[PDB]
Amino acid sequence: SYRKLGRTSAQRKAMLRDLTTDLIINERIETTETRAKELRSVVEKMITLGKRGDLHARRQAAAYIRNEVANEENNQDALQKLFSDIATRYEERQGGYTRIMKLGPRRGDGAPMAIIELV
Amino acid sequence: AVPFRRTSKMKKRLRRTHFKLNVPGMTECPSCGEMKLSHRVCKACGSYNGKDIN
Amino acid sequence: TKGILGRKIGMTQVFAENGDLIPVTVIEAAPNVVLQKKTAENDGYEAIQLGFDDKREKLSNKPEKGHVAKAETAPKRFVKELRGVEMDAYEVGQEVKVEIFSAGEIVDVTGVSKGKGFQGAIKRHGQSRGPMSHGSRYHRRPGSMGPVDPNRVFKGKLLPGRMGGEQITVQNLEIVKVDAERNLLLIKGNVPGAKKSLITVKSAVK
Amino acid sequence: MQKLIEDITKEQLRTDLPAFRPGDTLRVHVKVVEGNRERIQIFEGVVIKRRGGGISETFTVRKISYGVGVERTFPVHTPKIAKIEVVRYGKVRRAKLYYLRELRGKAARIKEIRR
Amino acid sequence: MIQQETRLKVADNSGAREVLTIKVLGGSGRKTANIGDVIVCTVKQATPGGVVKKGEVVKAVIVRTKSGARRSDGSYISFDENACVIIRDDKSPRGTRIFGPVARELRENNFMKIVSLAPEVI
RNA sequence: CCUCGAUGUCGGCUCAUCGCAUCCUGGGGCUGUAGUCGGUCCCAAGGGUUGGGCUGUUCGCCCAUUAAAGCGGUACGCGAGCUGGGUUCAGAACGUCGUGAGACAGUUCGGUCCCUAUCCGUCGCGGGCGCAGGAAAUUUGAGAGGAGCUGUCCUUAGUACGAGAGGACCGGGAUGGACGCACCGCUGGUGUACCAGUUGUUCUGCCAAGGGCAUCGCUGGGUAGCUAUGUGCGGACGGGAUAAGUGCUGAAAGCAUCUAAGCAUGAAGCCCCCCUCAAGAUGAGAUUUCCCAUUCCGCAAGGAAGUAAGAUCCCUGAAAGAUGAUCAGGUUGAUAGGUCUGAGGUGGAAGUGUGGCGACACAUGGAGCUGACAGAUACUAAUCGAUCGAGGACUUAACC
RNA sequence: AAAUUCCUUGUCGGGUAAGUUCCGACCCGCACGAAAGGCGCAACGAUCUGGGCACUGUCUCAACGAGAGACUCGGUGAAA
Repeated sequence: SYRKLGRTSAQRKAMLRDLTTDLIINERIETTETRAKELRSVVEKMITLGKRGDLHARRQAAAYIRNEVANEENNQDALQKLFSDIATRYEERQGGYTRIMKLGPRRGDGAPMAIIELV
Repeated sequence: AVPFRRTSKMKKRLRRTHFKLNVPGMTECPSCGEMKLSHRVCKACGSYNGKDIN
Repeated sequence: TKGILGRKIGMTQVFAENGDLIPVTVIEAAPNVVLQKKTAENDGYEAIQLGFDDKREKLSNKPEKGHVAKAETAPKRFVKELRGVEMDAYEVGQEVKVEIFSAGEIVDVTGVSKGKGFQGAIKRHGQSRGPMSHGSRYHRRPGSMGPVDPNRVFKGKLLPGRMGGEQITVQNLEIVKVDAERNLLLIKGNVPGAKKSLITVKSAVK
Repeated sequence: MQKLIEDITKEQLRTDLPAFRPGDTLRVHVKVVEGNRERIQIFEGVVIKRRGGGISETFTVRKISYGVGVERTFPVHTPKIAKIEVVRYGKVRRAKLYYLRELRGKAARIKEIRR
Repeated sequence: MIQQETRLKVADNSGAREVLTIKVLGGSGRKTANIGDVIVCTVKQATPGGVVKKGEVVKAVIVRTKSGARRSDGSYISFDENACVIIRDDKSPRGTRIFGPVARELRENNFMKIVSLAPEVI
């Protein structure tokens, strides 16, 4: 199955889209353990969608990724950064683009923190 | 829905006998000096299976 | 009373020499190895342990390794004995195959059921619930406990709890197809258990 | 287990059927035994659904006979159908033409495509 | 599946137009009569000319149903609308002829005079 | 006589449990029993004992079934389980009584059913310890529970019997009804990270292509899973001891007599045979395999302290699950996610081209897309570690 | 036989497979009756009562899915 993360379907789609585009931006992300575990599969789907490079995959990735600015003074969006730099880094691999590293639990929640990194 | 009689201190302590919390599963860090949970990044060292995490 | 034990692969649908259809469970049964023969001179009964599947050396500890290594092919995953057989044809270290069954005989099929978790009164015991409407706030609920006068509820009032996970035998199942080289039995009907679970197969007590 | 189920079913799944999609008309010669006789009777209808896979694949047809629609469902890969002919292909957009139960009498116009 | 309190089409020229089931014949209490079995039904609506008028209690046989039947072959019959044929205290119908198609499952019971009177059997 | 410092009434729903003074089924006596039919009585409580109309109704009357539509007890069972229709508050009215305020086991329309479960109880799941070592498996079964009901047709045969009508006992064969257990291959249902169409507005600078919100916006299908109305199977053939009954031999009491002595037969009933749970069955069972007898002290009653066999802490998960637990795995590895190959499901993507004024249609092309489905792949995550864990009394038979 | 009728489910008829409620008719009116008004009456009513067409999980008979509690963890922490 897939985890529901205690929120409705539209909230889950919006939160996963914001998280996958912020991972494309920042190249490392601190989230809770299960947000990390559900983010891993979707970010790898986006990366293998961008590795094809054709315009149909471009329009699918533009349907999924938020329109957030990815670099200063270059006008590079998250979609263009994903396609160009991520595919350019990642022709050689196949599968397994993400790392999950556990951290100590949250002070106010006791929620187990986690780090998503992209190698 | 109402307690008929008060629970005595003996029954109170016998119910509370399972209310402990266990020690966290802990491991000495390979980068040494501090003590860590298993499968977690050490907070002082910032290391996990060798090397830095920055 | 012949018997083997394998695992449940799934379901197929087999035409039987006519336009008519047979619902079929497909049971993979690899050659079962006899491990040990319980005899009444030192055990008080007559039985035989059949073993099935092969575990790795990391999975198998030393007591299973020795107990197999009395007469050794390999350490086995499912070890289960069966009673009420002749003993002279069965020997220790002998392999029994699906070829000892034919496509006509009548089978008791025993397996551990699927799990349904903590699931309550109406789903568990097949009992009815009260009205959804006319103002009744009583539905999906167990019942009344019983009469007032005994000043308790009687033993065995059926309540919510955990369903499934129990061993159940279906009776008089009929073999449709036996496949030698692919190690299959194909049984008319439906057998208890989830996929890839252990099911043992016996000649039915008619 | 999909390859093993394919290997078991591969010997007895039939091979001589024509490739018909749901939503085109067709005729089925089914053999029926009335008097311990071997006769075949004919069923001309439009294929409403085709579902399932392997031997488990079934298909149904619908024929309006004498003011009453009759919908007949066969398993596809069966020996009791002698032969299946397609007479007119159709142009449909759905995969399952469930609206032909409600529609009746040449509002149910399956447009031919000649392919 | 035909219950108590179902209205059915009447498939013959017996003068009945619609029937209402009372009790399905079978065991002690029976939930359903799928096809072929006899039911006890009352004529709720009637043809103005005919041998039976509105509101008497007859025994009918179910001919065709919306939820169809399963053959032993694995094939399936499913008609469009529920319909029945009135018989009288014996195995034969009192209607002169039958309209509409009739299922094959009447033939395995001794319903020869209905399944011969049918204009097409499926 | 207990209860008025509160013991909630009738009926219905949900759940049943018992008695037998038996409604059916089983086994029989007697008959004013020509044969299924019947009536009474005996044994028998194992199971079963239907839907509707009217009434607040139990109770009745009626229609249509059934093999049968039992009578009762459990606070006229069950309201810290539900409903509130009538009763038994305040409003109003009719008949009647009263001079009146008002009153009717006379009627009629409307009328707040509170509670977070402490202890027993019951249904499920765990931790601890025990069983003169420490474990891994496999079981014997004392003892519990569950199941236990029946019809229709054909043949035996229109045969026995009965001028006729009618119509068998016993015995075989097929099949159904209601319950029960299991499982999604089929029929379907659902299937809120699957696919497609489409309305309104708004956003991605515009076209084309998409996103947000409108119950998942609505509509048409639907993978895994759960599911019944769907499919498979069940209660069978049997064994022992009996109940009522039928007896054999046989005196008491030269006869007779089922009787005291002996000997048989005989029920859906009892105990097994069927299925499940079950060594805490402290009466702690048995079999097979592994580690086995090491360090210090008071020198020895015995302590403590590293270990072997083995599990565990922690991590990847589901065929399991409220959490614990059980099960699949932990780098000589396929446990999960990815990637690739597929099955299924939607159904003909975007972009270009051609036809047309255009909405649109064709070709590229069974295309594109695809959540839980099954194979391959060491690409990422199951890393490094730590913890718990044996050394064994008196008597007999018999050996170092 | 009524907001009034205990005998009472008065009797006959319509409706229904079946109708103690409903409607129509008779009148033995326990105990209607003429401004405590009698008998009618179009429109009107979140009134009361009986029936029918559509429609449906109200039901036969339950099944799945979503959210908030419930359940596990971290914080604070009552009551009868």
